[PDB]
Amino acid sequence: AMRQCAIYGKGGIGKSTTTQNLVAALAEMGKKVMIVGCDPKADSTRLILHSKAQNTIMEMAAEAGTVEDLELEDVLKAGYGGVKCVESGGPEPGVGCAGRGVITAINFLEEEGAYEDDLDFVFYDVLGDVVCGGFAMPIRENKAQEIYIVCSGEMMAMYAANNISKGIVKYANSGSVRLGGLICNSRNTDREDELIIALANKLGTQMIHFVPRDNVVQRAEIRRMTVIEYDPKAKQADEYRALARKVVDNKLLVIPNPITMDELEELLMEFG
Amino acid sequence: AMRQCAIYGKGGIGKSTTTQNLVAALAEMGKKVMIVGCDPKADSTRLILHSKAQNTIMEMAAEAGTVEDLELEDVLKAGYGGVKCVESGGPEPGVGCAGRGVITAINFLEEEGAYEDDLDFVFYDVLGDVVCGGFAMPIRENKAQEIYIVCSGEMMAMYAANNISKGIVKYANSGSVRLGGLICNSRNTDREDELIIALANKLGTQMIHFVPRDNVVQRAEIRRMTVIEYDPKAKQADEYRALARKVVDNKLLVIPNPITMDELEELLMEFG
Ligand SMILES: Nc1ncnc2c1ncn2[C@@H]1O[C@H](COP(=O)(O)OP(=O)(O)O)[C@@H](O)[C@H]1O
Ligand SMILES: Nc1ncnc2c1ncn2[C@@H]1O[C@H](COP(=O)(O)OP(=O)(O)O)[C@@H](O)[C@H]1O
Ligand SMILES: [Mg+2]
Ligand SMILES: [Mg+2]
Repeated sequence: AMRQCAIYGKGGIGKSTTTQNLVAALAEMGKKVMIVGCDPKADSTRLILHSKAQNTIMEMAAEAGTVEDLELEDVLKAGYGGVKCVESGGPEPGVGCAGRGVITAINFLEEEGAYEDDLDFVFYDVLGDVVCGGFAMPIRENKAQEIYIVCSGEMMAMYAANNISKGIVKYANSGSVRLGGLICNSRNTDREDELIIALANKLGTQMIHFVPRDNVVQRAEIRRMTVIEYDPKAKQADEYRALARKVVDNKLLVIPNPITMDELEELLMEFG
Repeated sequence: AMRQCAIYGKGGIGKSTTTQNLVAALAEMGKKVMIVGCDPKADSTRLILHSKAQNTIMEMAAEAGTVEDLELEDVLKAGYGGVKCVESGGPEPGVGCAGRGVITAINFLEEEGAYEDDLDFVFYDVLGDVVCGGFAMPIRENKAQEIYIVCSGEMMAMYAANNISKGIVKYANSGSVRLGGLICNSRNTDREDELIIALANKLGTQMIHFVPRDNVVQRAEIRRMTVIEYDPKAKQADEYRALARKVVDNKLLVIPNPITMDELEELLMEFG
């Protein structure tokens, strides 16, 4: 068995930083993990690979002719801790559906046997500002059973969490996609942990971890590394280790209860 | 003649707040303006209408039967300063293309004669995290000749500005869509104005205004108003009046020069 997890959230909220650090901590623990980038920015694996980014399946298929001319060993790359990494890519802005590459990538990985038995986890890093096309496919097509949403006390980030939850509810009659929890990626604001706990309770889930805002993240990323690799003694490294432990141990996977805009505004008013 | 302007940028960056305050200042000046919401959040007109939000063309067409059973007077609503307001709407998350409502709305407004002669400005408030489907239509179909991008020193916000610029370049052979400028919506960080000026110069455009971070915005929005209406003496009100003056006077409309990720990272490193 392997656990298939997807990380969703609004742009810039910390999906790729949180996912790569979480995965590095899992690898440090002895888990075998694959990361599948499903965001057109295509930098979801750079901290594992010590790289600028990673060439995408869409790009490589075009240079090779067809996706069938690609071999899995050409596309998957291993980095820190043996973590395996792949990027979907997507069409250029203004041309075709921004999520089309996700569909091509996941189908390629399935057919080519990337989901081999001794993997323990797969993480999809998915754009969540819209829930449609290839960005909805992990939910619609039952690819990621456990959704974790990165958010913050920012109104827009909480709105995005509610919108992703509505997409999970829409496909609850088929497959087994469920909400696993919220991850608060702090803006360094007072009572922010309590605010995201309250939001999670209203949705029917939990805040799995509160990730502090810490400048060591930027110092690690300037050097193309996770904090786990860059400074294993950092306080922030222990934060990602705690998040990883709680993801491993999590057993609460729910069909969420989306809230109204009045409820969301009341949350923000109350917690000041 | 009327000037057709579209405001793009990443989610949560300040498109709707900046657009509604800019438009209120234009109305205070004596201009006749229409706002067309092109973001599924559908709260792009609430500060003009003193409202929770606005019912969308997609919603109203469904309750009425077809979009042809709607009359323009049923859909357009006037608020502060006589500003006319309409919301496109969009499908629920996980269902169909998130931008589909934009196409329906703009076509409805054109056919029903909303673009009547004594309008001076139309502003489209457009989601910019992806540039595809209905969100690309204002560019692809030559609906907004002047694009203004709201951004900040946030890496993701600058990436979004570069991605929108790539979409403008893609359709430069047809129509007349051009980049009009960047609007910096401050995160209260040092040298941020200089950073966005430098980005604008690299793209070939200009920073049209630096909007400060000011808590009066939240106090006005809790009361469902623009700062222009809520406190006409506020320093922030004069900021939006300066932005409005510069938009009116702007004559620089360019085909932008998108930059590479290395250039974008070098900008951030340099300005610290
Ligand atoms: N806990 C944190 N502390 C400090 N900086 C962070 C933290 N999480 C993310 N960042 C920074 O925020 C920016 C955006 O994070 P990223 O993971 O790229 O967002 P997304 O993938 O959701 O667009 C990056 O520059 C990253 O270094
Ligand atoms: N200059 C500013 N100062 C203070 N708060 C702001 C400013 N601009 C925007 N905001 C706040 O930022 C949040 C997001 O702005 P909004 O216009 O809704 O973003 P978008 O439409 O781009 O998603 C809102 O709560 C708004 O009140
Ligand atoms: Mg990312
Ligand atoms: Mg908005």
